[PDB]
Amino acid sequence: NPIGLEMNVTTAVCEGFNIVLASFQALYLQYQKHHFVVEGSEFYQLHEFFSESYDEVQGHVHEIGERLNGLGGVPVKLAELCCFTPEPDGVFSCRAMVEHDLSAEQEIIKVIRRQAGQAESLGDRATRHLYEKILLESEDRAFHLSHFLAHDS
Amino acid sequence: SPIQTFEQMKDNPIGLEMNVTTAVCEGFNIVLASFQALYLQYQKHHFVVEGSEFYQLHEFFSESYDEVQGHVHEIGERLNGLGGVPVASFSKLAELCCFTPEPDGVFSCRAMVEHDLSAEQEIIKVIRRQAGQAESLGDRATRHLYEKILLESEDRAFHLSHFLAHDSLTPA
Amino acid sequence: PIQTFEQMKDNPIGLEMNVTTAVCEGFNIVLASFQALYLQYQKHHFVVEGSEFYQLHEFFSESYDEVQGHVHEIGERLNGLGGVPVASFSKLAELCCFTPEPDGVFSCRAMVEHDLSAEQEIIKVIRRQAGQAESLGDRATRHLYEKILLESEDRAFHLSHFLAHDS
Amino acid sequence: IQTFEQMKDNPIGLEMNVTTAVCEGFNIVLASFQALYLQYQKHHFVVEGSEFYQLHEFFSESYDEVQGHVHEIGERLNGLGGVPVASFSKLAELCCFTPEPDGVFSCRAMVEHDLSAEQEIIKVIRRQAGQAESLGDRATRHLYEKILLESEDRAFHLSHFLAHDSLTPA
Amino acid sequence: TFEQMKDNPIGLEMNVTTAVCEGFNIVLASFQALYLQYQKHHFVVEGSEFYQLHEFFSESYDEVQGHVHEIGERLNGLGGVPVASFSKLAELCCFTPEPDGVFSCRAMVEHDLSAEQEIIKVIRRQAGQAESLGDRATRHLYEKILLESEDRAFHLSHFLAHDSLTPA
Amino acid sequence: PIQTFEQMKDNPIGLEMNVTTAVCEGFNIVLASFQALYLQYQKHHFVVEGSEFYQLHEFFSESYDEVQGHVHEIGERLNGLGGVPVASFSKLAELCCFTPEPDGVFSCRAMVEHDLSAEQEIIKVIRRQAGQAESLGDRATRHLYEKILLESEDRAFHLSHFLAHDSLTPA
Amino acid sequence: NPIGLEMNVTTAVCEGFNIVLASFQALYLQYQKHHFVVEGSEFYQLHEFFSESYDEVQGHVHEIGERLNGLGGVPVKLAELCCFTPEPDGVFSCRAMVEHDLSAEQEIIKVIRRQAGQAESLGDRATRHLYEKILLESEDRAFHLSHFLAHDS
Amino acid sequence: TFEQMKDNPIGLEMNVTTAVCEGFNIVLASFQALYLQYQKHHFVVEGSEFYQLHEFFSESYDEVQGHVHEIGERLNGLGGVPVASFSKLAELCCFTPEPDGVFSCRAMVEHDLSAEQEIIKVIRRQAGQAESLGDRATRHLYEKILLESEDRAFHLSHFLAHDSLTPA
Amino acid sequence: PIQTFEQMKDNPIGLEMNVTTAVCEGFNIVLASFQALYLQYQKHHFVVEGSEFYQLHEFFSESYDEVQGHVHEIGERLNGLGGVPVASFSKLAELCCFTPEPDGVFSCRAMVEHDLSAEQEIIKVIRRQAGQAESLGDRATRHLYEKILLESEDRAFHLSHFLAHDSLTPA
Amino acid sequence: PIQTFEQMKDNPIGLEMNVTTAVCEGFNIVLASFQALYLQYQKHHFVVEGSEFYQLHEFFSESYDEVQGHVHEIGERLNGLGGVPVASFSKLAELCCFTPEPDGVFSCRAMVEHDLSAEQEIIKVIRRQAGQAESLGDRATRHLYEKILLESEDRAFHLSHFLAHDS
Amino acid sequence: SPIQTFEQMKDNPIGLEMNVTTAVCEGFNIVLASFQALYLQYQKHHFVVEGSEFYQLHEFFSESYDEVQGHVHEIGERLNGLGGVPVASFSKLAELCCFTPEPDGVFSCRAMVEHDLSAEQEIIKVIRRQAGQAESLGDRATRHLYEKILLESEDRAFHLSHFLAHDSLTPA
Amino acid sequence: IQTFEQMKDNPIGLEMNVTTAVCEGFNIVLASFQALYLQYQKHHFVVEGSEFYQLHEFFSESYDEVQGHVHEIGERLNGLGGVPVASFSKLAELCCFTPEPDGVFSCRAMVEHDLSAEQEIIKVIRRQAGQAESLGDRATRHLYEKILLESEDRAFHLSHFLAHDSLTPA
Ligand SMILES: [Fe+3]
Ligand SMILES: [Fe+3]
Ligand SMILES: [Fe+3]
Ligand SMILES: [Fe+3]
Ligand SMILES: [Fe+3]
Ligand SMILES: [Fe+3]
Ligand SMILES: [Fe+3]
Ligand SMILES: [Fe+3]
Ligand SMILES: [Fe+3]
Ligand SMILES: [Fe+3]
Ligand SMILES: [Fe+3]
Ligand SMILES: [Fe+3]
Ligand SMILES: [Fe+3]
Ligand SMILES: [Fe+3]
Ligand SMILES: [Fe+3]
Ligand SMILES: [Fe+3]
Ligand SMILES: [Fe+3]
Ligand SMILES: [Fe+3]
Ligand SMILES: [Fe+3]
Ligand SMILES: [Fe+3]
Ligand SMILES: [Fe+3]
Ligand SMILES: [Fe+3]
Ligand SMILES: [Fe+3]
Ligand SMILES: [Fe+3]
Ligand SMILES: [Zn+2]
Ligand SMILES: [Zn+2]
Ligand SMILES: [Zn+2]
Ligand SMILES: [Zn+2]
Ligand SMILES: [Zn+2]
Ligand SMILES: [Zn+2]
Ligand SMILES: [Zn+2]
Ligand SMILES: [Zn+2]
Ligand SMILES: [Zn+2]
Ligand SMILES: [Zn+2]
Ligand SMILES: [Zn+2]
Ligand SMILES: [Zn+2]
Ligand SMILES: [Zn+2]
Ligand SMILES: [Zn+2]
Ligand SMILES: [Zn+2]
Ligand SMILES: [Zn+2]
Ligand SMILES: [Zn+2]
Ligand SMILES: [Zn+2]
Ligand SMILES: [Zn+2]
Ligand SMILES: [Zn+2]
Ligand SMILES: [Zn+2]
Ligand SMILES: [Zn+2]
Repeated sequence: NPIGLEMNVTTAVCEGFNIVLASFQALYLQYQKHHFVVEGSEFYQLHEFFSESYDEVQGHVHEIGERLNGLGGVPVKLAELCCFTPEPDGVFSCRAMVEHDLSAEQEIIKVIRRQAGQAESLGDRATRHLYEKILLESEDRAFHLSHFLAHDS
Repeated sequence: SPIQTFEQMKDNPIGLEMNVTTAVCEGFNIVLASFQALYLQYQKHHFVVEGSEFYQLHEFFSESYDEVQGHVHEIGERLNGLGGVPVASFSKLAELCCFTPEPDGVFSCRAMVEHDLSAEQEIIKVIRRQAGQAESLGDRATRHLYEKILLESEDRAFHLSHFLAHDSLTPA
Repeated sequence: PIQTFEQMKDNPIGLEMNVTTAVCEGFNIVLASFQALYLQYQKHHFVVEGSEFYQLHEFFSESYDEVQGHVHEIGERLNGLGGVPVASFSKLAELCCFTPEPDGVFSCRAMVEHDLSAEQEIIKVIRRQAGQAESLGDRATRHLYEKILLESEDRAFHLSHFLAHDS
Repeated sequence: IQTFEQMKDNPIGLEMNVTTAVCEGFNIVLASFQALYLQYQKHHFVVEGSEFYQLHEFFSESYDEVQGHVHEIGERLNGLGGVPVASFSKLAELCCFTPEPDGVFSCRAMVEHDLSAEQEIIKVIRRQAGQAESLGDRATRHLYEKILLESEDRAFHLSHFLAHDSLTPA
Repeated sequence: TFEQMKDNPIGLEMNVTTAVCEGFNIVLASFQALYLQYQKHHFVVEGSEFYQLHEFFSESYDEVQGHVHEIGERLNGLGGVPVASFSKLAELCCFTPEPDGVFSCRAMVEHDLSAEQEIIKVIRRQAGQAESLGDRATRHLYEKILLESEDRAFHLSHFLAHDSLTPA
Repeated sequence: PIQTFEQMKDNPIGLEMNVTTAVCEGFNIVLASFQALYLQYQKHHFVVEGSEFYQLHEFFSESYDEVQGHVHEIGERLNGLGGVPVASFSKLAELCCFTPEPDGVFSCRAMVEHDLSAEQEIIKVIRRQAGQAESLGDRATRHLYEKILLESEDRAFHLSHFLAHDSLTPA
Repeated sequence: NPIGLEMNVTTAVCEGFNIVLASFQALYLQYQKHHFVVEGSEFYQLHEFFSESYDEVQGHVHEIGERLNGLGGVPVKLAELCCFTPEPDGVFSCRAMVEHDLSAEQEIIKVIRRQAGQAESLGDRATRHLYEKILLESEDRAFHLSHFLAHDS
Repeated sequence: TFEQMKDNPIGLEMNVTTAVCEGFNIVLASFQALYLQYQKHHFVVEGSEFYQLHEFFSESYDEVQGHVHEIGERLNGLGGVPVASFSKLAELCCFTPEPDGVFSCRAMVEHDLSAEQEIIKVIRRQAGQAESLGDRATRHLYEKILLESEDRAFHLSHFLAHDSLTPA
Repeated sequence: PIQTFEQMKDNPIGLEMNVTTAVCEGFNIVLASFQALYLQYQKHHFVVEGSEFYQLHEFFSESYDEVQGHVHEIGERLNGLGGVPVASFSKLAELCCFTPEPDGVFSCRAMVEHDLSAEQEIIKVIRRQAGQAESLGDRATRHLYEKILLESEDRAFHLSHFLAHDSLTPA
Repeated sequence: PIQTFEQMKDNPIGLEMNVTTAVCEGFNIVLASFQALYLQYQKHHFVVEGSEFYQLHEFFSESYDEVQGHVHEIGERLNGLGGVPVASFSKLAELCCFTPEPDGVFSCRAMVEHDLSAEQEIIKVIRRQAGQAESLGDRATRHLYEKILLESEDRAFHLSHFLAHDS
Repeated sequence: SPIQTFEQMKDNPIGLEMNVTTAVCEGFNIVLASFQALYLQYQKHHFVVEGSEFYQLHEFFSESYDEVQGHVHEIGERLNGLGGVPVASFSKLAELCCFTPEPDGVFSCRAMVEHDLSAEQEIIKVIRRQAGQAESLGDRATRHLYEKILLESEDRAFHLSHFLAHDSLTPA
Repeated sequence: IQTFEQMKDNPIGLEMNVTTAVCEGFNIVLASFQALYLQYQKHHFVVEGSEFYQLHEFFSESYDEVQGHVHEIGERLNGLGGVPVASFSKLAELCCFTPEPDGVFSCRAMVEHDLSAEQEIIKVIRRQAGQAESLGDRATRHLYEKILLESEDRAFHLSHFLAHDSLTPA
């Protein structure tokens, strides 16, 4: 390790980095599928939102991956280590599309929080910090999805 | 310690006289107050709208509060230029408001579109009367600025009325 | 009147006059169709309203800009080949591929369907004229036709999504 | 729903007494500007000769300017509650000037034709802007004066295109 | 309505969302007052150095509006309601806004500095609260706003320093 | 000279020379005033110094290019309306509405005051010419005149703001 | 189908669209992993190249996907329908990284060519055309990889 | 070396790569000659309409250089060697370049038009060849270059038309 | 006037007033010539018309803003070197190196030729002042003078190119 | 000399003078270190050559620009808190975290290793000063420290890849 | 039909005389020819380089052929301005070339870097002698343009020499 | 490999007779400009007062200008085959002027200090540019004249910053 962190903590943080990376990759490809297949009266809204969300989540991926390899691990079984349940096959309701996306982001929020706690416990600040950086934007995306799901028109 | 208290103006560096800069200045203050209230309302709507069309309303409300903030900015800069004092207190900003601001709380998307629409209309009438005043009194620049603010705020009210039409790709 | 809308003139790229005449009256057919579709999209941008009025406002406007691009392409290529593009209202109306929507405000539903029908009737002539231009050996024209066709098909796709029964 | 004769209410506080007049003036102006847009586009397409590049680019820039004019006037027109003209029947009926017949004409000829169209659209615009002022609608009078400014500029540039001067000696 | 909270899509309990959303509302109200004041100062500033203060006040009220918008979006997302009317924005504002009327540029800079200081205190404390209840993203947003607010205070103090090219 | 100065020719937009003569005379005098104002603002961008040297450096530059943009608008429209714009040194000298600053460097305050006075008398000339153009039915001239008026009134605002007896220093 | 193509050909082209989409997705994620994990003396070169290549290949993906859903199918088993062999786990030689990438792009080139032939046979031009559009750039990427693999310095 | 071919990373046989790479070399040589000529014309053009031809010649030689670079990169990728020296670039060029010296603008436009026409013929034919041997990407690149070359010829012919604002 | 024209003051870069006086005189005359050239190019952007109206429209505009950029460089450097730049109408009139075009619209060819002659005599003045600045050891003045020379020589090239007896028409 | 490099002055944000003094001499330590590292990266950009000389030319240059950003941040924050930043060569040299590379051209290998060692010695002080500033309640300073630290760690990562044994 | 044959000039619209514009013009033609050859060589190198560092050489060669093309452009525009005729034939472009162009074929990366380097050097000496000539004869602008072309081409040769140094992170 | 005394060969065709001299002049100029960059940066950091914003932004823009100067001169210096100065020992030894001592000084004082530094760096630049001309190296003489132009401009602007004039009356 080339930053002075003990092996102890680098393994433990790369562990969670691969969990969140697999989950974020699943989220990215599912948002991509949604961007592809949405139709209906509000489709355009969703058409853009999904495209703005996957372009967002992959960002997460890359820097996790870039810093994951940085700490001495190997970035990602993408099916094994993913924290949430991926979308089944076929095109669903647009409403269930955003419901699935909602819950996926919620569970990745949770594991990101736990990993930030672990990184803080053992004295590696930057990882905790970056987890917080992603956490704010993913919470924001959850806000916007639930706004999509509100019973109003 | 104030050097130019609210209801006390001075001179203007343009060559106008105070038979009409005073009139145009407190005609400006009304529109400034109501436009500030409308900007705050559009910002709250940007914040809290939800539902089927919520993305459309989100972005439209941000666009519109930026437009009205630009109106506020130029009205205030010109008002200070001609010798007036702009309103800033919540007290007077609530007093001089030409329309009734929306009460606090989340409304249905339709309800806030209606509130916004008639707020716009009631500011449009103030603006037209003040443009007529500025024309009668020989102040060209104020009437002309009023007229272009008028044009694009009428455009804003057009788009607002368009969101309220009873039509859609849905069966409703 | 130096040249009129039936006299065909030579081309500076080395094509024979038969393929010139054929490809160019096809050009003018689908250009008149594209201009009619452009103006339909434009006034639809003007008159659309309702719950989803922002989405369609944007979509209509982008569509009439892209069809304007198509029209400039076909017109420049058409004169370059030695023809003369259509511009009169009467001729334009006549050679339009589809029946334009009658003036007056229609429902947003009906407007979307009018646009999608106009685009499919234009896609028909584009496919056909592409087959033609390929048979006559006009490769650059065929290539142009293919581009215009693909993005017209994509517009048909986004119309198809606008009219789906969901939410 | 609404056809090209019946009018809808306006959400701005203007009376249909004024709306009807300003929107029919608007429709005349829109038909005129659409005819000029098509003419300038054809001119960009078919122009050729020694000064071909100048006229190519000038024709294209002015057709996009008049295009902008039609979007502006059309969106305002709909705002008042009227219905804009679109099909070729009523665009030919309601057009201010006589459009150029089909076929590629001389450089001189179609520059002059554009001057003709611009001049008489200017006539309509100015006097119906006076009308708009009389009706108490300031916003459309202002919009009219901006459009009149830009079209008078276009007429100036065409006017200079057809001046009797050149670097080619007399 | 006001004085009410709905649910949450990120998994925080209402014990934490109510408490942090009240502080968002307070900070948003004071930031809106500071935005209006910075705008008034950009309008009415004049004198020897008036262009400096012109540009600084404009920059500052746009930064403050950015803070306001981020806090408002996050506040509604957390299930609260942002304040918008003048009555509660005057009530809940942590500092006393400048009374109406034109003040001299120096007094304007002093008012802005002390307003920034009080809002900094409120921000620090609500950030501490947010940290104790386990809301880390709120905490992070508060700290970003706090850093840039502290720099705004730095620049105001620099404007207030007793030094010049003039022998004053 | 194929078209002599004071010889106005036909316009291609349908105005009559009774209005074009007057509005081109007005255009030429405000053009001369603005061409002198451009050079004075530019001279101030050159020679200004002092404790507030930076602010007025950039203010004078921005004002001189605003004034010279006014110049292009007025000149292009004027020649569009048959007339000929002023370009001769003596001509502008003649037709300057204000007195240009005498030569040499002055105190920055005196320079701001000179610029303000030049602005203000151009204000008066512009308003009188706008009234003229309105009465004679030339709407576009009056409209351009109006936004020239708006931005130059803003410039005069900023100048007098420079002139206020206030500062972070004692005064 | 909303463009006038018979069901006959739409099914047949969506078939190959999912093959090439799964292959391109595997290629994209593998180029991403390479962008993550490359080290050595020339790493920077590869560091950027991989990032410029995956951003490229995903482009392919999206428009395939956007037009796939367009023809009436459902876009993507990503492991099942992929035409080439994905990378095994761990960080390999940088040379074998680009060798694996080389062969992956070669085989997707081949199936793209066959799908273009099929689309041409049955009269749908735009698909054949788009396959050609992607084919040129993927051939170019193969050129650049083999250039990376040349025995010279 | 010249007159040699190596392997291929995209799976075409040398029966097709040799044959299409020879035509790439021919088209690249003629395009380099046309680029040099358009540049010389941009340099030496003068007269009544000289600014039009100035800008057109510059635009045209940059378009032709784009064609040259795309063909060269694809040619090396296919396993061939691009031509670069003056001897073989003068040999393999399909048209006769303009002799040295300044010509009148009209003769320059005529030379450029006929050069574009001959290169169009060569391009069409090598595109047909490429199609028959199953090289589709080469075919597509050739057709793009052909479309924009045909438009260059269109604009040259427009410059050569007998019409003007002058009564000439 | 706190600093009178023809009264040069101390420079903060270490030159002696023997060289600054001469180079500021030269700067002022080339500044006056370029300030007249800017106005003449601008007048040509205004009043030009004909069959080649478009080309010279944009050429005259680009040339006048190039010339006025020369003006800013020269003026800022001049006041940096103690002197004061010319701004008075009569002053520029005096110190114009060429004869400005008489008033009224001329044929476009005559206007191009007037601009070319103005350019050429500014060429001569610039070269003489560059030799002066070099002999007296002022390298930066001479260097700026040299690129002014380069771009104005390019402008003269383009003007004479306009003047060639050649076209797609018969001549 | 109004204020000198030991007199500390009040802060306008409401912090107590103890945390001011502590956080600000930490600021000056790591700012002097950052400036030394910046100049080392700059002359390495100057003097690097070899087979991979383009990669390193670019990397060195981007690194000395990013460290310049760090230095501006720390200096502005440091004066704002009430301290005075270091600028003299003697003081800068003394308070530099690491031993700067001695003048003269070194191998690209050795230069990369010198830079990576300087960055690790600076990361040490950044981590430590972040812990400090957090203990004293200076939250904005701690946040700044965290940003600077993370991207310094990323630079250490790209150095680590430059020195790997591959190809 | 040529109106100004290669070795036949005319007048220059600047006020120079033909004792030195002729000299500077065919001094310009040499550098134009060699710079055109170098641009073609750099383009071929952009095309055909491969190997360990091939990305670096790829982009560097494109950068450098753009730089030398800019040199060619300004030399040619100024040459036509002062009354000369620019070289364009392959015949004369090969004749007047100051250095020997690389023979056709793919070389090792090192070999083409060496060819490029010494081509640059041999053009640098031509450029310096021509700058001295232009200075002696009183043509300032040509010498100054020569000097800035000189500066950035010396920079190009610096970077070239840097690629050739016997150093690297590899054990070689 | 190469230390700060021995010189390497240049690939441009200049002789070490010239290279040694121009590179030691270069190193003097580089040390001077690095000292001025650090000074301008400190000035941007610690400036305050009534005109604080002016000097803030001016100091920062000029420190980036002198920064550009050091990149330019350093890359050319290495090009000749010399070795650039970097550590604080030789930057303090070889610097043209006396750097400002530590601590925040008056506005007047450090504007004047910057004027001092600029003036004497101008001295060095001009006479050693004359030297560069005598040696037959035209490119570095040209580069020197551009840097001299920009630094004389900076000296002008500082000079005007300290003029005895203000809108605050006397
Ligand atoms: Fe690693
Ligand atoms: Fe799992
Ligand atoms: Fe005021
Ligand atoms: Fe009220
Ligand atoms: Fe034709
Ligand atoms: Fe029909
Ligand atoms: Fe309507
Ligand atoms: Fe009619
Ligand atoms: Fe909510
Ligand atoms: Fe309160
Ligand atoms: Fe005229
Ligand atoms: Fe007078
Ligand atoms: Fe579908
Ligand atoms: Fe498989
Ligand atoms: Fe190869
Ligand atoms: Fe041949
Ligand atoms: Fe001075
Ligand atoms: Fe004279
Ligand atoms: Fe301080
Ligand atoms: Fe130390
Ligand atoms: Fe010539
Ligand atoms: Fe030779
Ligand atoms: Fe070296
Ligand atoms: Fe020393
Ligand atoms: Zn990366
Ligand atoms: Zn949002
Ligand atoms: Zn403002
Ligand atoms: Zn709209
Ligand atoms: Zn076109
Ligand atoms: Zn889409
Ligand atoms: Zn064209
Ligand atoms: Zn619109
Ligand atoms: Zn938002
Ligand atoms: Zn103009
Ligand atoms: Zn014009
Ligand atoms: Zn998409
Ligand atoms: Zn490449
Ligand atoms: Zn390339
Ligand atoms: Zn300046
Ligand atoms: Zn300046
Ligand atoms: Zn470099
Ligand atoms: Zn700063
Ligand atoms: Zn990286
Ligand atoms: Zn050129
Ligand atoms: Zn700052
Ligand atoms: Zn560099």
